[PDB]
Amino acid sequence: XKKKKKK
Amino acid sequence: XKKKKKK
Amino acid sequence: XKKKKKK
Amino acid sequence: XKKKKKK
Amino acid sequence: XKKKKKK
Amino acid sequence: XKKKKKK
Amino acid sequence: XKKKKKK
Amino acid sequence: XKKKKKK
Amino acid sequence: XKKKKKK
Amino acid sequence: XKKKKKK
Amino acid sequence: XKKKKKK
Amino acid sequence: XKKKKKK
Amino acid sequence: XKKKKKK
Amino acid sequence: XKKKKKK
Amino acid sequence: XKKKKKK
Amino acid sequence: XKKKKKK
Amino acid sequence: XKKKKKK
Amino acid sequence: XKKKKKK
Amino acid sequence: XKKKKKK
Amino acid sequence: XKKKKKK
Amino acid sequence: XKKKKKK
Amino acid sequence: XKKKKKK
Amino acid sequence: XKKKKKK
Amino acid sequence: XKKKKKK
Amino acid sequence: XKKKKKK
Amino acid sequence: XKKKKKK
Amino acid sequence: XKKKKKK
Amino acid sequence: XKKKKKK
Amino acid sequence: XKKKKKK
Amino acid sequence: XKKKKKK
Amino acid sequence: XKKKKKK
Amino acid sequence: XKKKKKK
Amino acid sequence: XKKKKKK
Amino acid sequence: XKKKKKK
Amino acid sequence: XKKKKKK
Amino acid sequence: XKKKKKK
Amino acid sequence: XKKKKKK
Amino acid sequence: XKKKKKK
Amino acid sequence: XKKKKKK
Amino acid sequence: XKKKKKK
Amino acid sequence: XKKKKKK
Amino acid sequence: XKKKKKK
Amino acid sequence: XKKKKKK
Amino acid sequence: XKKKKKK
Amino acid sequence: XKKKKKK
Amino acid sequence: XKKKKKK
Amino acid sequence: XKKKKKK
Amino acid sequence: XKKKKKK
Amino acid sequence: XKKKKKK
Amino acid sequence: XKKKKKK
Amino acid sequence: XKKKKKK
Amino acid sequence: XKKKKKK
Amino acid sequence: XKKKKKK
Amino acid sequence: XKKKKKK
Amino acid sequence: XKKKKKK
Amino acid sequence: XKKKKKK
Amino acid sequence: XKKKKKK
Amino acid sequence: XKKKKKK
Amino acid sequence: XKKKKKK
Amino acid sequence: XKKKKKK
Amino acid sequence: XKKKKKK
Amino acid sequence: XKKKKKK
Amino acid sequence: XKKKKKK
Amino acid sequence: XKKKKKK
Amino acid sequence: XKKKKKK
Amino acid sequence: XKKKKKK
Amino acid sequence: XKKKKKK
Amino acid sequence: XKKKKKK
Amino acid sequence: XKKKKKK
Amino acid sequence: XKKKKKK
Amino acid sequence: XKKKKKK
Amino acid sequence: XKKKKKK
Amino acid sequence: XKKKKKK
Amino acid sequence: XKKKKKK
Amino acid sequence: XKKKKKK
Amino acid sequence: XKKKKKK
Amino acid sequence: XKKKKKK
Amino acid sequence: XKKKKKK
Amino acid sequence: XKKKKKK
Amino acid sequence: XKKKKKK
Amino acid sequence: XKKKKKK
Amino acid sequence: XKKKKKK
Amino acid sequence: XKKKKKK
Amino acid sequence: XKKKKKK
Amino acid sequence: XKKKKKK
Amino acid sequence: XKKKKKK
Amino acid sequence: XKKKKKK
Amino acid sequence: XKKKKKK
Amino acid sequence: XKKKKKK
Amino acid sequence: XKKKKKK
Amino acid sequence: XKKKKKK
Amino acid sequence: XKKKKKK
Amino acid sequence: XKKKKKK
Amino acid sequence: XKKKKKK
Amino acid sequence: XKKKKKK
Amino acid sequence: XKKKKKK
Amino acid sequence: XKKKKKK
Amino acid sequence: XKKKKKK
Amino acid sequence: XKKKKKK
Amino acid sequence: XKKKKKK
Amino acid sequence: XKKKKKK
Amino acid sequence: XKKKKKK
Amino acid sequence: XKKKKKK
Amino acid sequence: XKKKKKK
Amino acid sequence: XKKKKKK
Amino acid sequence: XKKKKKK
Amino acid sequence: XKKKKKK
Amino acid sequence: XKKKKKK
Amino acid sequence: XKKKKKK
Amino acid sequence: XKKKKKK
Amino acid sequence: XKKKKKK
Amino acid sequence: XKKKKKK
Amino acid sequence: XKKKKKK
Amino acid sequence: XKKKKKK
Amino acid sequence: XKKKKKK
Amino acid sequence: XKKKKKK
Amino acid sequence: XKKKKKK
Amino acid sequence: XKKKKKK
Amino acid sequence: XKKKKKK
Amino acid sequence: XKKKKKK
Amino acid sequence: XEYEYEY
Amino acid sequence: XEYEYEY
Amino acid sequence: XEYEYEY
Amino acid sequence: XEYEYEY
Amino acid sequence: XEYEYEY
Amino acid sequence: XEYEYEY
Amino acid sequence: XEYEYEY
Amino acid sequence: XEYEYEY
Amino acid sequence: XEYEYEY
Amino acid sequence: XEYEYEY
Amino acid sequence: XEYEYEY
Amino acid sequence: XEYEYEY
Amino acid sequence: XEYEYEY
Amino acid sequence: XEYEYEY
Amino acid sequence: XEYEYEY
Amino acid sequence: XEYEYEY
Amino acid sequence: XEYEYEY
Amino acid sequence: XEYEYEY
Amino acid sequence: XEYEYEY
Amino acid sequence: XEYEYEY
Amino acid sequence: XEYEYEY
Amino acid sequence: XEYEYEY
Amino acid sequence: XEYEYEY
Amino acid sequence: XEYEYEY
Amino acid sequence: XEYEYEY
Amino acid sequence: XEYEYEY
Amino acid sequence: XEYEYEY
Amino acid sequence: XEYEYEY
Amino acid sequence: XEYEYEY
Amino acid sequence: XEYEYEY
Amino acid sequence: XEYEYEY
Amino acid sequence: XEYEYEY
Amino acid sequence: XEYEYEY
Amino acid sequence: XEYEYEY
Amino acid sequence: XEYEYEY
Amino acid sequence: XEYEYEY
Amino acid sequence: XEYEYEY
Amino acid sequence: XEYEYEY
Amino acid sequence: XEYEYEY
Amino acid sequence: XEYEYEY
Amino acid sequence: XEYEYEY
Amino acid sequence: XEYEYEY
Amino acid sequence: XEYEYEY
Amino acid sequence: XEYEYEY
Amino acid sequence: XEYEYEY
Amino acid sequence: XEYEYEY
Amino acid sequence: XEYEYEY
Amino acid sequence: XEYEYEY
Amino acid sequence: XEYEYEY
Amino acid sequence: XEYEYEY
Amino acid sequence: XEYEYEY
Amino acid sequence: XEYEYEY
Amino acid sequence: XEYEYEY
Amino acid sequence: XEYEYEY
Amino acid sequence: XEYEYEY
Amino acid sequence: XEYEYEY
Amino acid sequence: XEYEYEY
Amino acid sequence: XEYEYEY
Amino acid sequence: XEYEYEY
Amino acid sequence: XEYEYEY
Amino acid sequence: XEYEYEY
Amino acid sequence: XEYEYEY
Amino acid sequence: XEYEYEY
Amino acid sequence: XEYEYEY
Amino acid sequence: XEYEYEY
Amino acid sequence: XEYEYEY
Amino acid sequence: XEYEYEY
Amino acid sequence: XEYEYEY
Amino acid sequence: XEYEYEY
Amino acid sequence: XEYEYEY
Amino acid sequence: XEYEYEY
Amino acid sequence: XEYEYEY
Amino acid sequence: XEYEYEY
Amino acid sequence: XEYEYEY
Amino acid sequence: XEYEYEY
Amino acid sequence: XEYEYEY
Amino acid sequence: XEYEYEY
Amino acid sequence: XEYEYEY
Amino acid sequence: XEYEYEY
Amino acid sequence: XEYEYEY
Amino acid sequence: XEYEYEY
Amino acid sequence: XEYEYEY
Amino acid sequence: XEYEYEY
Amino acid sequence: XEYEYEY
Amino acid sequence: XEYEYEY
Amino acid sequence: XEYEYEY
Amino acid sequence: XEYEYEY
Amino acid sequence: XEYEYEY
Amino acid sequence: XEYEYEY
Amino acid sequence: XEYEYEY
Amino acid sequence: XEYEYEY
Amino acid sequence: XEYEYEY
Amino acid sequence: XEYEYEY
Amino acid sequence: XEYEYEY
Amino acid sequence: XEYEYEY
Amino acid sequence: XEYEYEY
Amino acid sequence: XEYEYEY
Amino acid sequence: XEYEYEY
Amino acid sequence: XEYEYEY
Amino acid sequence: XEYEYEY
Amino acid sequence: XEYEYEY
Amino acid sequence: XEYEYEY
Amino acid sequence: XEYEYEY
Amino acid sequence: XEYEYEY
Amino acid sequence: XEYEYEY
Amino acid sequence: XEYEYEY
Amino acid sequence: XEYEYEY
Amino acid sequence: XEYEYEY
Amino acid sequence: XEYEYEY
Amino acid sequence: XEYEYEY
Amino acid sequence: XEYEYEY
Amino acid sequence: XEYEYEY
Amino acid sequence: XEYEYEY
Amino acid sequence: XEYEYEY
Amino acid sequence: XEYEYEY
Amino acid sequence: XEYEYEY
Amino acid sequence: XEYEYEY
Amino acid sequence: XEYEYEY
Amino acid sequence: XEYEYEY
Amino acid sequence: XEYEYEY
């Protein structure tokens, strides 16, 4: 598996 | 697997 | 696998 | 796999 | 696979 | 696969 | 596959 | 495949 | 495939 | 395929 | 394919 | 294919 | 194909 | 194809 | 194709 | 094709 | 094609 | 094609 | 084509 | 084509 | 084509 | 074509 | 074509 | 064409 | 064409 | 064409 | 054409 | 054409 | 044409 | 044409 | 044509 | 033509 | 033509 | 023509 | 023509 | 023509 | 013519 | 013519 | 013519 | 013529 | 013529 | 003529 | 003439 | 003439 | 003439 | 003449 | 004449 | 004449 | 004459 | 004459 | 004459 | 004459 | 004459 | 004359 | 004358 | 004358 | 496995 | 496994 | 396993 | 295992 | 005449 | 005449 | 005449 | 005549 | 005539 | 005539 | 005529 | 005629 | 005619 | 015619 | 015619 | 015609 | 015709 | 016709 | 026709 | 026709 | 026709 | 026709 | 027809 | 027809 | 027809 | 027809 | 037809 | 038809 | 038809 | 038809 | 038809 | 039809 | 039809 | 039809 | 039809 | 139809 | 239809 | 239809 | 239709 | 349709 | 349609 | 349609 | 459609 | 459509 | 469509 | 569509 | 569509 | 679409 | 679409 | 689409 | 799409 | 798509 | 897509 | 995608 | 994707 | 992806 | 990905 | 990925 | 990844 | 990764 | 990674 | 990694 | 790593 | 690492 | 004569 | 004468 | 005569 | 005569 | 005559 | 005659 | 005659 | 005649 | 005649 | 005749 | 005739 | 005739 | 005739 | 006739 | 006839 | 006829 | 016829 | 016829 | 016829 | 017829 | 017929 | 017929 | 017929 | 027929 | 028929 | 028929 | 028929 | 029929 | 039929 | 039918 | 039918 | 039908 | 039908 | 039908 | 139908 | 239908 | 239908 | 339908 | 439909 | 449909 | 549909 | 549809 | 659809 | 659809 | 759809 | 769809 | 879709 | 989709 | 999609 | 998608 | 996706 | 995705 | 993804 | 991903 | 990922 | 990842 | 990762 | 990681 | 890591 | 790490 | 007367 | 006367 | 007367 | 007367 | 007368 | 007368 | 007358 | 007359 | 007359 | 007349 | 007449 | 007449 | 007439 | 007439 | 007439 | 007429 | 006429 | 006429 | 006519 | 006519 | 006519 | 006509 | 016409 | 016409 | 016409 | 016409 | 026409 | 026409 | 036409 | 036309 | 046309 | 046309 | 056309 | 056309 | 066309 | 076309 | 086309 | 087309 | 097309 | 196409 | 196409 | 296409 | 395509 | 395609 | 494609 | 494709 | 493809 | 593909 | 592919 | 692929 | 692939 | 692959 | 692969 | 692989 | 692999 | 592998 | 491997 | 391996 | 291995 | 191994 571009 | 472009 | 463009 | 353009 | 342009 | 232009 | 232009 | 122009 | 112009 | 101009 | 101009 | 101008 | 002008 | 002007 | 002016 | 002016 | 003016 | 003015 | 003025 | 004025 | 004025 | 004034 | 005034 | 005034 | 006034 | 006044 | 007044 | 007044 | 008054 | 008054 | 009053 | 009053 | 009163 | 009163 | 009163 | 009263 | 009263 | 009363 | 009363 | 009463 | 009463 | 009463 | 009573 | 009573 | 009574 | 009674 | 009674 | 009674 | 009774 | 009785 | 009785 | 009785 | 009885 | 009886 | 008896 | 008896 | 790009 | 790019 | 790139 | 790149 | 001197 | 001297 | 001297 | 000297 | 000298 | 010298 | 010398 | 010398 | 010398 | 010398 | 010499 | 010499 | 010499 | 010599 | 010589 | 010689 | 010689 | 010689 | 010789 | 020789 | 020789 | 020889 | 020989 | 020989 | 020979 | 021989 | 022979 | 022979 | 023989 | 033989 | 034989 | 034989 | 035989 | 036989 | 036989 | 037989 | 037989 | 038989 | 039979 | 039979 | 039968 | 039968 | 039967 | 039957 | 039947 | 039947 | 039936 | 049936 | 049926 | 049926 | 059915 | 069915 | 069915 | 079914 | 089913 | 099913 | 199922 | 299932 | 299942 | 399951 | 009374 | 009374 | 009374 | 009374 | 009274 | 009274 | 009275 | 009165 | 009165 | 009165 | 009065 | 009065 | 008055 | 008056 | 007056 | 007046 | 006046 | 006046 | 006046 | 005037 | 005037 | 004037 | 004037 | 004038 | 003028 | 003028 | 002028 | 002028 | 002018 | 001019 | 000019 | 000019 | 000029 | 010029 | 020129 | 020129 | 030129 | 030129 | 040139 | 040139 | 040239 | 050249 | 050249 | 050349 | 050359 | 050459 | 050459 | 050559 | 050669 | 040669 | 040769 | 030769 | 030869 | 030969 | 030969 | 031959 | 032969 | 032969 | 043969 | 043969 | 010589 | 010489 | 010589 | 010589 | 010689 | 010689 | 010789 | 010789 | 010789 | 010889 | 010889 | 020989 | 021989 | 021989 | 022989 | 022999 | 033999 | 033999 | 034999 | 034999 | 035998 | 035998 | 036998 | 036998 | 037998 | 038998 | 038997 | 039997 | 039997 | 029996 | 029986 | 029976 | 029975 | 029965 | 029964 | 019964 | 019954 | 019953 | 019943 | 019942 | 019932 | 009922 | 009911 | 009911 | 109900 | 209901 | 309901 | 309801 | 409801 | 509801 | 709801 | 809801 | 909801 | 929700 | 939620 | 939430 | 949340 | 949260 | 949080 | 937080 992911990319989690939180904010 | 995902991309999670939260915000 | 997805893209989740939340907001 | 999808794109989920929520909002 | 889909596009789900919710809202 | 579809496009689901909900709203 | 379809387009589903709901609303 | 169709187009479903519901509403 | 059709077009279904419901409403 | 048809067009179905329901309503 | 037809056109079905129901109503 | 026809046209079916029902109603 | 015909035209069917029912009603 | 005909025209069928029923009613 | 004919015309059928029924009624 | 004819015309059939029934009724 | 004829004309058939039945009735 | 003829005319048939039945009745 | 003739005319047939039956009745 | 003739005329046939039957009746 | 003739005239046939039967009856 | 003649006239045939039968009856 | 003649006239035939039968009867 | 003649006249034939039969009867 | 003649006249034939039979009867 | 003549006259033939038979009978 | 003559007259023939037979009978 | 003559007159022939037979009978 | 003459007169022939036969009989 | 003459007169022939036969009989 | 003459008169011939035969008989 | 003459008169011939035969008989 | 003359008179011929034969017989 | 003359008179000929034969017989 | 003359008179000829033969016989 | 003359008179000829033969016989 | 003359009179000729032959015989 | 003359009178000729032959015989 | 004259009178000729022959015989 | 004259009178000629021959014989 | 004259009278000629021959014989 | 004269009278000529020959013989 | 004269009278000539020959013989 | 005269009278000539020859012989 | 005269009278001439020859012979 | 005169009278001439020759012979 | 005169009378001439010759011979 | 005169009378002339010759011979 | 006169009378002339010659011879 | 006179009378002339010649000879 | 006179009378002339010549010879 | 006179009478003339010549010779 | 007179009478003339010549010779 | 007179009478004249010549010779 | 007178009478004249010449010679 | 007178009488005249000449010679 | 992931990338977690928090902030 | 991960990368955790906090801040 | 990890990398933890804090700050 | 890790790397901890604090600061 | 005569003379007749009557009375 | 005569003379008749009557009275 | 005559003379008749009556009276 | 005559003479008749009546009266 | 005559002489009749009546009266 | 005659002489009749009446009156 | 005659002489009649009446009156 | 006669002489009649009436009157 | 006669002489009648009336008047 | 006669002589009648009336008047 | 006669002589009638009237008047 | 006659002589009538009237007037 | 006659002679009538009227007037 | 006659002679009538009127006037 | 006659002679009538009127006038 | 006659002679009528009027005038 | 006659002679009428009027005038 | 006659002769009428009027005038 | 006659002769009428008018004028 | 006649002769009418008018004029 | 006649002769009419007018003029 | 006649002859009319007018003029 | 006649002859009319006018003029 | 006639003859009319006008002029 | 007639003859009309005008002129 | 007639003849009309005008001129 | 007639003949009209004009001119 | 007629003949019209104009000219 | 007629004949018209103009000229 | 007629004939028109113009010229 | 007629004939028109112009020229 | 007619015939028109122009020229 | 007619015939038109021009020229 | 007609015939037009031009030329 | 007609026939047009030009030339 | 017609026929046009040009040339 | 017609026929056009050009040439 | 027609027929056009050119050439 | 027509037929065009060119050449 | 037509037929075009060129050549 | 047509037929084009070129050549 | 047509048919084009070239050559 | 056509048919093109080239060659 | 066509058919192209080249060669 | 066509058919192309080349060769 | 076509068919291309080359060769 | 086509079919290409080469050779 | 096609079919290519080469050879 | 195609089919390529080479050989 | 294709099928390639080489050989 | 293909099928390659070589050989 | 393919199938390669070599040999 | 492929299948390679060599041999 | 592949399958390689060699032999 | 592969399968290699050699032999 | 592979499977190598040699033999 | 592999499996090597030799033999 | 491997498995080597030799034999 | 390996497994080596020799034999 | 290994396992070596020899035999 | 003589003066004869026969009384 | 003589003066004869026969008394 | 003589002067004869027969009284 | 003579002067005869027969009284 | 003679002067005869028969009284 | 003679001078005859028969009285 | 003679001078006859029969009185 | 003679001079006859029968009175 | 004779001079006859029968009175 | 004779001179006859019957009076 | 004779000179007859019957009076 | 004769000169007859019957008066 | 004769000269007859019946008066 | 005769000269008859019946008066 | 005769010369008859019936007057 | 005769010369008859009935007057 | 005869010369009859009935007057 | 006869010469009849009925006057 | 006869020469009849009824006048 | 006869020559009849009814005048 | 006869020559009838009814005048 | 007859020659009738009714005048 | 007859020659009738009704004049 | 007859020659009728009604004039 | 007849030759009728009604004039 | 007849030759009728109604003039 | 008849030859009718109504003039 | 008839030859009718109504002129 | 008839030959009708209405002129 | 008839030959009608209405002129 | 008829031959109608309305001229 | 009829041959109608309306000229 | 009819042959109609309206000229 | 009819042969109509409206000229 | 009809043969109509409107010229 | 009809044969219509509108020329 | 009809054969219409509008020329 | 109709055969229409609009020329 | 119709055969329309608009030329 | 129709056969339309717009030329 | 129609056969349309717009030429 | 239609057969349209726009040429 | 239609067969459209735009040429 | 349509068969469109735009040429 | 359509069969479109744009040539 | 359509069969499009753009050539 | 469409069958597109862009050639 | 479409069958696109860009050639 | 499409079948794209870019050739 | 598409079947793309770029050739 | 697509089936891409870049050839 | 795609099936890419770059050949 | 893709099936990439770079050949 | 991809299936990459670089060949 | 990918299946990489670099061959 | 990847399956790498570098061959 | 990767499965690396370097062969 | 990786599975490395360097062969 | 890695599984390293260096072979 | 690694599994190292150096073979 | 007397016996008278006047010598 | 007396016996008278006047000598 | 007397016996008278005047010598 | 008397016996008269005048010698 | 008397007995008269005038010698 | 008298007995007269004038000698 | 008298007895007259004039000798 | 008288007894007259003139000799 | 008288008894006259003129000899 | 008289008894006249002129000899 | 008289008794006349002229001899 | 008279009794005349001219001999 | 008279009794005339001219001999 | 008279009694005339001319002999 | 007279009694004439010319012999 | 007269009684004429010319013999 | 007269009584004429010309013999 | 007269009574004429010409014999 | 006359009574003529020409014999 | 006359009574003519020419015999 | 006359009464003519030519025998 | 006349009464003519030519026998 | 005349009454003609030619026998 | 005439009454003609030619026998 | 005439009354002609040719017998 | 005439009344002709040719017998 | 004529009344013709040819018998 | 004529009334013709040819018998 | 004519009235023809050919019998 | 004519009225023809051919019998 | 004609009225033809061929019997 | 004609009225034809062929019987 | 004609009115044809063929009977 | 014609009116044809073939009976 | 024609009106054909074939009966 | 024609009006055909084949009966 | 034609109006065909085949009955 | 034609109007065909085959009955 | 045609109007075909096959009945 | 045609209008076909097969009944 | 055609209008086909097969009934 | 065609309009086909198969009924 | 066609309009096919199979009913 | 076609419009097919199979009913 | 076709429009197929199988009903 | 086709539009298929199987109903 | 096709539009298939199987209903 | 196809548009398949199986309903 | 296909668009499949199985409903 | 296909678009499959199994509903 | 396919788009599968199993609903 | 496929897009599978199992709903 | 596939996109699997099991919902 | 697959994208599996089991929801 | 797979992307597994078990939700 | 797999991406496993068990949620 | 796998990426395991057990959440 | 695996990346295990047990959360 | 594994990366184990037990959280 | 493993990377174990037990948190």
